[PDB]
Amino acid sequence: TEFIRFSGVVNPRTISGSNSVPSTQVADARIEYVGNGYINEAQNMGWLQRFFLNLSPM
Amino acid sequence: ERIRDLTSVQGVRENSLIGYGLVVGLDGTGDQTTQTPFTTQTLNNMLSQLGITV
Amino acid sequence: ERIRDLTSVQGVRENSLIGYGLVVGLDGTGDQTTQTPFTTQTLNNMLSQLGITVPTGTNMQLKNVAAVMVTASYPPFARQGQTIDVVVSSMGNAKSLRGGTLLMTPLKGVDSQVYALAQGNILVGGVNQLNGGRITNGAIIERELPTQFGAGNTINLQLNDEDFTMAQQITDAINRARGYGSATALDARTVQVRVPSGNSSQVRFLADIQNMEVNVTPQDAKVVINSRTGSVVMNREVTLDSCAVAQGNLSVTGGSLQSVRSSANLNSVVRALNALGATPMDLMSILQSMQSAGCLRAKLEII
Amino acid sequence: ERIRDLTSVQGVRENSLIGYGLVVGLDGTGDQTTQTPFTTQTLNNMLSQLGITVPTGTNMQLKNVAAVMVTASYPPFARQGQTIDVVVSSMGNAKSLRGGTLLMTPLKGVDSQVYALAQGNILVGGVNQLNGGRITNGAIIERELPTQFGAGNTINLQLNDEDFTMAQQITDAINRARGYGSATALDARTVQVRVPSGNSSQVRFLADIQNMEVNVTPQDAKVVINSRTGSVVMNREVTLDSCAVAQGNLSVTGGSLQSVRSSANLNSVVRALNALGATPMDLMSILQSMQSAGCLRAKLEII
Repeated sequence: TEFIRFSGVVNPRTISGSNSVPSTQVADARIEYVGNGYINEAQNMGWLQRFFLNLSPM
Repeated sequence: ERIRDLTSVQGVRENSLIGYGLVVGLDGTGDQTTQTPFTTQTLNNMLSQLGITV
Repeated sequence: ERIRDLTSVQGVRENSLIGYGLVVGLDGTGDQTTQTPFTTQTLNNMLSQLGITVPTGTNMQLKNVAAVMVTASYPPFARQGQTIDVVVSSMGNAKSLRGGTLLMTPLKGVDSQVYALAQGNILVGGVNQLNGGRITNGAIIERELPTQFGAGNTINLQLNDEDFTMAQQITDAINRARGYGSATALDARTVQVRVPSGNSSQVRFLADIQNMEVNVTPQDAKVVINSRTGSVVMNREVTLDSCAVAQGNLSVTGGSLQSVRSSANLNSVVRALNALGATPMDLMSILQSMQSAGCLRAKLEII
Repeated sequence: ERIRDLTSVQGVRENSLIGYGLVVGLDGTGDQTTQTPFTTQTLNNMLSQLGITVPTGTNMQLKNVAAVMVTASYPPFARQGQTIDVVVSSMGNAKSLRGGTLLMTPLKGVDSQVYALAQGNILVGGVNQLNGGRITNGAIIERELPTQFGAGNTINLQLNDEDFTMAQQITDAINRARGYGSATALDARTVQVRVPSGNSSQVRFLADIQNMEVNVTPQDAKVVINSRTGSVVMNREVTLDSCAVAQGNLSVTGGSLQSVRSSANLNSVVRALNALGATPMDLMSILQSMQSAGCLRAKLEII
C-alpha cells in the first residue's frame, strides 16, 4: 500500500476559480510519500551495512 | 468682518488628502486597458477582495 | 429649521456599501464575453450554486448579460427589513442597461461583512447616461450596527463649517432657550450639550433643539472660480478698492485702461465689474490678477 | 393613512427569491444554442427526468427555446397556496420573449431551499423591452416561514427616514390617543410600543395605530441633482442669500454678472433662479458653485 499525506496553511485569496491551489503557495507545508510491504522492505539498508556506513573509519 | 478677512488663528489650518480610485458606469469613454495595466491589475485586486478569482 | 440645517449629531453618520452583481434581460446590449472572462466565470458560479454544472473549455457568447457594481448608503440607526436605494453602474464594455433586471447581490462594507441584499429593476431615463441607473428601495437591510447613543450625559454638535462666532451664537441660543449649563462650546465646529440619561430624554431634548431658530452672522468674503465649468460666484461680503484694469481686446466705451472705483456694497461691485464689459473667461484672469495686486479683498478659491 | 405611510412594523419584511427556467413557444426568437451550451444541457436534463434519453454528441439547433432567470418577492406572513407575481428576464443571446410560456421553475432564497414554484405565460408590452416580462400570479407559495409575531409585549416601529422630531411626534400622537405608557421613543427611526399579549390583541392594536393622523414637521432643506437623467429637484425649505453669478454665454437682459437677491420663500427662489435664464444643464454647475461659495443654504446631493 502507498500513503500520501499533506498538511499546510493556505491563504484563502490565493485559491483559483476552479477551487485548486498549487502547492508552492501553501505556507508551512508537510509532504509525505511512503509505502509498506516487501517492496518497501527491499529498499531499506541492512543493519550491519548501516552500522558499517555510520561507524567506518572511512 | 475685518479681523476674519485679514488674519488667521494659530493652530487652525487645512491639510491635503490624496487617494486612488476607479470610476465605472461610463458610456464607452474609459481608458485603453491594453496600454494601462494598472487598471486591470487593481480591478483584479478588487475582485479578489470581493471573492472573485479571475 | 436652523440647527438641523447647520449642525450634525455625534454618532449619527452614514456609511458606504459596495457589491458586485449581474444584470440580465437586456436587448442585446450586454458586454463582449470574449473580452471579459469574469462575466462567464461568475455565471458558471451562479449556475453551479443553483445546480447546473456546465463543462469547462466551451465558449459562451452572451448579449443580454452585463457585469455591474452596486453602491449604496447605509443610513444611521438602520434596522433589518428596511429598504434603501442603490446605484447600479456598468463595468466592462456593455452598451446600455435599458430595461434590465439586477439579480441578488451582497452589499459589503470595508470590514468584508455583508449588510444588505440587493435585487430589483433598473430605471434608466433614456442626452442621458446608458450604463448607469438607480433602483428605488432595491436593497433590504439585514445587519444592524450597535451604537453608543443613549449612554452618557454629553452630546456633541458638529458644525458644517468652522466658525467661532457661529458656535458662540448656537451656544447662546441653546443657553437662552433651555437653561444656564445646557451647552458648552468646545471649538469652532464642536459644541457640547449636556443631556439627561435615558434614550427617551435624549430624543426629546434633540427634538426640541433641532427646530430652533438662530440668526446667521456674516461670514468670510470669498470668490469661487470653477474653470472646468466656466462659472464665477461671488459672496455678499466681497468689497473692492480702487484700481486700474488693462485687458486684451478691451477698451473704454476709448483708451485701454479702465478705472474701477472703490465699492463696499455687492451691487456696486457688480455694477463696477459689468462696466468693464468682459466675458466670464476673461473675468477669471481679471479677478486672479486683481487678487494678486491686492485690490480684490475677498479670498480666491479655485475649485 | 399616516402611520402606515411613514413607518414599518418590526418582523414584517419582504424577501427575495430567484430561480432558473426555460421559455418555449417562441416564434423563432430563441437564443443560439451553438453558443449557449447550458440551454441544450438543461433541456437534456428535463427530457431525462421526463423519460426521454437523447444520445450525446449530436448537435441540436433550437429557435423556440430561451434560457431565463426568474425573480420574485416573498411577502410577509406568506401561506402555502397563495399566488405572487414574478419577473422573467432573458439570459444569453435570445431575441425576444413575445408570446412565450414559462415551464416549471423552483424559486430559492439565499439558504438554497425552495419556497415557490413558478409556471405561467409571459406578457410583453410590445419602444419596449423584448427580453423582459412579468407574469401576474405566476408562482405558488409552497413553504412557510416561522415568525416571532404574537410573543412578547413590545413592538418596534421603524421610520423610513431618521428624525428625532418626527419620532417624538409619532410617540406623542400614540400617547395622546391610547394612554400614558403606550409608546416609548428609542432612537431617531425606532419607536417602541407596548402591546398586550396574544395575537388578536396585537392585531387589533396595530389596526388602530396604523390609520392615525400625525402632522409632518418641516424637514431638512435639500437639493437633489441627477446628472444622468438631467433633472434638478429642490425642496420647500431651501433658502438663498445674496450673491453674484457669472456663467458662460449668459448676460443680463447687459453685463456678464447677474445679481441674485436673498430669498426666504420657495417662490422667491424660483423667481430669482428663472431671472438668470439658464438651461438645467448649466443650472447644475451654477448650483454646485453656489453651494461651494456658501450662498446656497440647502445641502446638495448628487444621485
